[PDB]
Amino acid sequence: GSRARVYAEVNSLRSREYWDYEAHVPSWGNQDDYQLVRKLGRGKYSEVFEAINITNNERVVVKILKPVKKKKIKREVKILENLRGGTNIIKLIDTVKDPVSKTPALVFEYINNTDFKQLYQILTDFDIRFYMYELLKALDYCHSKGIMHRDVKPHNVMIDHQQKKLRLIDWGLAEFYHPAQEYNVRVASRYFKGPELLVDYQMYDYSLDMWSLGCMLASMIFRREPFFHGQDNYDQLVRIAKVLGTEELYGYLKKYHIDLDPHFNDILGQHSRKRWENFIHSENRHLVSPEALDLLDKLLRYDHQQRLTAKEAMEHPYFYPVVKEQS
Ligand SMILES: O=C(O)c1cccc(Nc2nc(-c3ccccn3)cs2)c1
Repeated sequence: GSRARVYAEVNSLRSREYWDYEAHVPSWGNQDDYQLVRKLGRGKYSEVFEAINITNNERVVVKILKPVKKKKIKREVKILENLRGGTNIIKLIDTVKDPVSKTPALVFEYINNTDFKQLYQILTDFDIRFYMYELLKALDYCHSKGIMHRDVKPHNVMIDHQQKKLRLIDWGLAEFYHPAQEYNVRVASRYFKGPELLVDYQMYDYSLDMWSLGCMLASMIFRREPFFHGQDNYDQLVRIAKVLGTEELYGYLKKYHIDLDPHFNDILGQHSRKRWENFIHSENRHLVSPEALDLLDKLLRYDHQQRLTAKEAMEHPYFYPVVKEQS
């Protein structure tokens, strides 16, 4: 099998009510206190709006949930409650319903969103270190709380570049980690899916989020966004193997006794592992250092067990300038 190296038993060590989200009974407040101002986004099971709480003039985000998804609603709510006060996790202010339809909605703190496509082309070296450190705080926190985000990607990493604030949003795909549990591999954005997902390995853990974080780090320091740009899930793995190497992929599969879908045999080809320095050029050289490449190499590994944990990543020398500045 496989287990997480950290936080493996933390849900089993807590009360059942902590993780048994199907049994959770939210307290649903009144959505009539909120005035919707503008639509911010739409997903397949939700839409997000800027809103004002008319009772106190607070600006918030309201996420209106398509109500058919009862179990998934309880999951997201219970996870957000468990994460209350976590560093750099979006703050759930309240759980409300339209008092007539009973359609549920989540109310979050407002954050200014600096558009990531534009931001990621103008970050400094220190900015990347700073924001990656802030994102790692959120991931170490949720992992320590027994929760995998499973959808880490630029859209879900809200950065207010004016106030130097970061929030990890959209916990709708998040799940509780339980050792030996088999999880659905249909999670994360294509470009941020770990190799484990792409090879249909269900016994994954928090380390999935560390792959996604590694993909974000690579895109920031190299300026290629997304870094691994597959055309479909099959091609996604080919794009990874063209960097990490094919023999290296096969060694990972062997270690975990992973069966490979035979459609891959026609498309993977044969590829040597590439040096990370191959991605440096005049446009990104100022963002790349030996310590950035060492960190990245320890995140973007096939072997999920061998990837750095969020805490190990935070402790890496790449972040020393950040820690020193916040002291
Ligand atoms: O699902 C969630 O947890 C969640 C929580 C908060 C925000 C969002 N989603 C979005 N927020 C924006 C945004 C916010 C402020 C200014 C401009 N855009 C665009 S999409 C989703």
